[PDB]
Amino acid sequence: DEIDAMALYRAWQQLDNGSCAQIRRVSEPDELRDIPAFYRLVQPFGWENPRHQQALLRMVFCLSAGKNVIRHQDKKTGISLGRALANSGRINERRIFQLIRADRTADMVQLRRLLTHAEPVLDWPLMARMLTWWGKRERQQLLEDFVLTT
Amino acid sequence: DEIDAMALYRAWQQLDNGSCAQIRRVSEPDELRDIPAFYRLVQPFGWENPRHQQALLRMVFCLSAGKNVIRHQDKKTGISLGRALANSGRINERRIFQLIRADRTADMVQLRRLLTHAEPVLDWPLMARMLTWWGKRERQQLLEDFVLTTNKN
Amino acid sequence: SNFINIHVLISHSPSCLNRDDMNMQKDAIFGGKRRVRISSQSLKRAMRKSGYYAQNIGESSLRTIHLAQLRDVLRQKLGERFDQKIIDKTLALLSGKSVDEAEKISADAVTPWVVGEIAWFCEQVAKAEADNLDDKKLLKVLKEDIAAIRVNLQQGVDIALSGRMATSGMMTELGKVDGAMSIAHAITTHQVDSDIDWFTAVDDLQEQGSAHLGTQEFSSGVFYRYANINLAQLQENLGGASREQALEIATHVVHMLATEVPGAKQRTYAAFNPADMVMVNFSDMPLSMANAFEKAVKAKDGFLQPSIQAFNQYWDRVANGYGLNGAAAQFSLSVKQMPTLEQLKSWVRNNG
Amino acid sequence: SNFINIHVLISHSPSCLNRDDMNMQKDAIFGGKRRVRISSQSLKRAMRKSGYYAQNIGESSLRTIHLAQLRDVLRQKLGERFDQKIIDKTLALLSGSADAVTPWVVGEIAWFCEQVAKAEADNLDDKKLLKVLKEDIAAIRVNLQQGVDIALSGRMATSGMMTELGKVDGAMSIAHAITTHQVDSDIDWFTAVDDLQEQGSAHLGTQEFSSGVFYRYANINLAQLQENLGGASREQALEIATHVVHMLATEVPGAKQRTYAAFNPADMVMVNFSDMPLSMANAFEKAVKAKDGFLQPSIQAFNQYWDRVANGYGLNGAAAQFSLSDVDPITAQVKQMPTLEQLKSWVRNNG
Amino acid sequence: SNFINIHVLISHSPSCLNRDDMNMQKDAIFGGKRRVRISSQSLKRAMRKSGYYAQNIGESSLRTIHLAQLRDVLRQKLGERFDQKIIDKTLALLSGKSVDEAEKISADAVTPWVVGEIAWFCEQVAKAEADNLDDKKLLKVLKEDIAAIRVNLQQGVDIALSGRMATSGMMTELGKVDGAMSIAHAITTHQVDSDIDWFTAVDDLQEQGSAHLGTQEFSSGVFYRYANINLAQLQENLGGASREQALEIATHVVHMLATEVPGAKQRTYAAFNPADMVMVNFSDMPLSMANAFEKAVKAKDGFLQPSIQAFNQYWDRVANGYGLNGAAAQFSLSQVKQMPTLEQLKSWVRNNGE
RNA sequence: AUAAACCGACGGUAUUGUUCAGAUCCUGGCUUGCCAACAGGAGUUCCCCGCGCCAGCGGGG
DNA sequence: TCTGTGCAGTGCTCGATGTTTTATTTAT
DNA sequence: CTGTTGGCAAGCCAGGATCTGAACAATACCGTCATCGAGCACTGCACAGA
Repeated sequence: DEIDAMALYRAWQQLDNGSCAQIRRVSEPDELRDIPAFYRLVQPFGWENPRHQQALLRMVFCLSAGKNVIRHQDKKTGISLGRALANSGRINERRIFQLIRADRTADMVQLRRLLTHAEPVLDWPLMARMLTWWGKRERQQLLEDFVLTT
Repeated sequence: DEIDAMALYRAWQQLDNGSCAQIRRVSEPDELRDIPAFYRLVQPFGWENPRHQQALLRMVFCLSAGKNVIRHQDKKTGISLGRALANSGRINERRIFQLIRADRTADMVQLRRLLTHAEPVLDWPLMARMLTWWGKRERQQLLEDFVLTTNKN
Repeated sequence: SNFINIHVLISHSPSCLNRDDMNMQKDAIFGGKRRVRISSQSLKRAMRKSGYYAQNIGESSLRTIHLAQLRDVLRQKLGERFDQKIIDKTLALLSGKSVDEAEKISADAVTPWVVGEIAWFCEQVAKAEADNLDDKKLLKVLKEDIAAIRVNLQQGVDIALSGRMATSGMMTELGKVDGAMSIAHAITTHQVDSDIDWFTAVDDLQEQGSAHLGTQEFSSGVFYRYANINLAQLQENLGGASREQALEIATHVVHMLATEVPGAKQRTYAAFNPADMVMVNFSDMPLSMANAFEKAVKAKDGFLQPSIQAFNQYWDRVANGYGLNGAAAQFSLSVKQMPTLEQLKSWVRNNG
Repeated sequence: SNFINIHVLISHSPSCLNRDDMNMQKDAIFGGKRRVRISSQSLKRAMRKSGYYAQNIGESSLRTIHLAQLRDVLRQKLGERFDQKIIDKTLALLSGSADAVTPWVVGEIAWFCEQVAKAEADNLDDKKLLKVLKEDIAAIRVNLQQGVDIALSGRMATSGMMTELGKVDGAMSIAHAITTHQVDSDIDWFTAVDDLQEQGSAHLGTQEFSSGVFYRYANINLAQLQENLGGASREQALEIATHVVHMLATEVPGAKQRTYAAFNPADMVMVNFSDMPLSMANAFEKAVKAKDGFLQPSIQAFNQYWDRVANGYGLNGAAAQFSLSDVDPITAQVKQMPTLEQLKSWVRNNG
Repeated sequence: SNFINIHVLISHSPSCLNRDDMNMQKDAIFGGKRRVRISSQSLKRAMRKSGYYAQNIGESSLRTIHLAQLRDVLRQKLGERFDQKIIDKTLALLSGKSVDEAEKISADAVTPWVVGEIAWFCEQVAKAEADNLDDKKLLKVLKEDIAAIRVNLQQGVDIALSGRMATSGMMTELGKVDGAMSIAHAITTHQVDSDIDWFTAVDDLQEQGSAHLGTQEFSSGVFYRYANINLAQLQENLGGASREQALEIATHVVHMLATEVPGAKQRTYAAFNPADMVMVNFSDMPLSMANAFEKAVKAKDGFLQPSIQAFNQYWDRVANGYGLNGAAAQFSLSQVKQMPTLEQLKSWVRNNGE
């Protein structure tokens, strides 16, 4: 019923260099629909069910920043994305505002740019849960977590 | 304002051996506009309306790959073209790309050869709709169904 | 007809004409779709600060909250007409604040000021204390002929058009102005998903990479501008001006609404586009055409042609349904038809 | 039928038409989702203070009330509590062949009768009475020259009405207007540039605003209208009702309109007669989803709702509809009007 | 007239003249269709870094955020004219940052500097030192004559053209420049679906397959370039220059807008194409002809010919639509004075459009 | 005619100025589309008309 | 045949003043 | 008047690194308790006598 976030994280990690490069050169989440390697990656995670499609597009597009940009770290809730971006000490607060205010597709593009810069260490299944809904509530909590960390 | 795909499928299957043979002989869809038997077939399907005729050219040209090539079936969504080509197991992924990357008229020629090669069991009205809106969305879903079905096996 | 409705369709090339606290394009939801927006206050300030306004209307008002700085301006400007003492008391009575020599004296809020209007007031103040007339009774006297005060707004027309409020001083009683012009926020006739410019700043002392990497929102858009002018209110706000005077001012607004574009980001995006359609209509009740684009316009050889077409179709629907027959004229580059904007403006000048 | 139901769907461009004590747009929860709201009192005042109202209601022919013509019926109405001596003395000092009489007129005069009856008993008259009742007399004299306004909208917030019969309700009832769809409001972040300040602005602020397809509902009590007009005719009442239909379609509250200018007329107007007045708000209880705008799906949802419940709700009766749109129409039981004026005439002619 | 509008249609062969962080071509939606884009900042740097600029205008500005590196450059260039202590103090007063011997001193942001301008400030700081004039009082008195400062922007004309921002130092009072040149992002007059080049890198020590595979987005396009020059602002930014010098500078911008092309990917795509059409007109009001291509130009024996058609057609509609009678001249390879050569157009501009 | 009735939350307001994404790169090697074939059969053509041997020949539509 | 100073008569705006308020502050 | 069929559709291997992501200034005011008596206004009041 729910996407196995760690399984997908592992699948992306041990992906062959070819399939990985084909996914990484995508410039926005919807372009993943043109990549055969993308479909094979997310098929065992419920892609053919339309319920999961928008979530899987966000998850994989965030991962597509690189195999080594998002480092999963186990809980001791676990490190949220907002706290993780602040933990890097590289991201200006203004860029977080611009992220949480952005509309569709543009938000994912800006997020991935932030992930590239920040190289966050976080709780990946927790971030995936956030990417699944990605409502106005999740976006405000992102900004507030970032601010509460700094 | 939609073409009765199943009726056209039946009209082709019942068509006399001489007329349909004149149609198959064609090498590219635009050449169908010079064959008398063609208008004879697509007349009760609104060839008069300019919007329908470009789709009708594509639909007949695919139907003209053979008469027994496209075995229509009934839904138990219904089998798409992408699923059907992958179900045959005769088509490799690079040939699918050569379809969705092909330019005007070249695409229909490639599709024709693919139908002949695969001889697919599919939902014809479903395919007819794809040929009507033969756009970027149709190419993309075509590749999707093919890759997923192939990967499943 | 007391109202002059003004309708503009103007298309801009990629730009960022109006942005918010995070430097992102202003927008609005209309018909369930995001439209790029230019605020009415941005439009009004672009017009009042323009060369055309200066040449054809006069001096824009002085809007400030810093009375100590204002004090010094009036002393330099009204010095050869009044003594410094009178100038100080005048500002003090009007603002309700103690005007001394303090470095910082602040009003209640930002307030538009007209020098010519202040000049008129200090005359009264001088004559008041000369006739040994105190301030409480001075106010009582001045409240009896507000029209004589409003004649000074011919030196500050943007106040007559856009209004003024005050919560302290005699301006509370004497300077209450209900603007004659109503104006909407410019919105795009269509849905916009804004573009993002990824830029760098190359450092001449840094050989590896750039010193700054950033993003900037921008987009194109066909905008609908709407405004109307209450002629009777404009006459009252100018101390009892004639209809010809009001009509000529309205005509300049028409011109500015068709040609004036906010300056923001124009040095690096240069969207200096004039309107492609202007429509003026006299009416008894204000009529906006915005619902021509409630269903967002789909592109069809551009957004401009289908926007103008959507405007025309909805205009007919309203006119036919509500039986409207006020005078109307239309200028376009793509109802009386006007080949040029100038002919359109003569039309308005001549009461339609 | 006794009730005229008026249904309006009107689309507004980005605006802030009605706000509260935090300057936030007024709203309401309907069907569990937030709708932007324009209050009853705001909408009604926009009508009552409009120019159209002042000309067609404020300057009506039935406007004036003559105490002279009302002497007979007043003489028998108050004749059991008062005798003709006081009743006629009162009737003349207030002013200085009528069949019926407006209820508040009887009640307010009856109060004046109580005062002069107590004035004779306490043995004071001349100016002393006209000094004590100076403001009271001035009050009723003003009200006697605003009879249609009082019958339609009810008494003013300051009227000088004295009795319980003087608590005059409006014959028209205006509901709160709410959007047919859910709304998340926008925010305008604004500056105020100081002409004497170098760095930055002198003020910063925010203003909440939004668009919205609103549903306006109003009903008119005909018998109440007639009865409060001294016994006017159905035709005269239907003439007043025609003006309400016009105002509910065209009048918009002035708030924020100088800077947002949402001067939009209604795209759909429908009138229907019934014995039991009903709002059709539940057409939008399930919030309308946008499909090429909110307006078309709203009219569509209004039409589909009428087709479903009108019969069972007893909304048989005369029904007409005006629309700027070519959306698939309601049941043929509703007569389509191509212009607003044709709709209004249909109302004058009793349907 | 105060404004000189410059319009350029320029056709490029397949290339990638301006790209983003994903190596994708910069684009923009206009008329509801994708236009390939070359940003205004790319054009501006291409011009100020060009050989033509260096030969005809002078040295471009020094733009940096690194004050410690700048400190060393200034200590060397002005070392023979001023003591090291006043060179440092000057930079510190301008930047609002402390200048010591530290290896890393950052400004608030990338800042345009003119060495001659800093040299001028050194003379003022030195004089204030000799008169025991307060730093706060030096700022006050220098603030009373901005024009004297702006004379030094003749050694940095690209600043007078494109402006300068300041958030710290005396520059917030003394160094604010409103740019005289407005310039748009270049966009194609037509819709574009960009091509993708799938490339390999053959490894000479690897027999099986290539060592790297990749992709590069590219496309051709007919671009519209727009820019205008506020002649009054240019004269003021140069400390009170004449119209002649302002026109001389404006003419150089005309030349560059017609010939200068961003160097990006040109080593492997070589889209070295000059302009096919240059239009220049004087006006009282800035005017862009972009809406000539709001409706995307469709191909008809090329995009270039229908683009010039759409340009001329819309130009005529606006000219009499708004009654625009300002001087105008036109040069192309394929009332408005026609010019056979770019050089004749340029002399026309120098002569105030006469 | 219901804590009801009558019943505005109102008025003023640029988010601004600065900025290359850039340097390097074969998609490449192999491959019949091929075997059989008279364009012949079949006088409907619905009229007006003129001359016949009654078989059939003509001119107008 | 209209109008003038005294009212009586009061409709007010004027100002000082009765009382009384504070509670919090992540997660790492 | 009459137009066909079989048999068949490939595999290997390969997708990079460097380095960089801003600062300043500014966020308003009024009214929607009440008390008392005084000093000072509209405002009609007849008239007496002009």
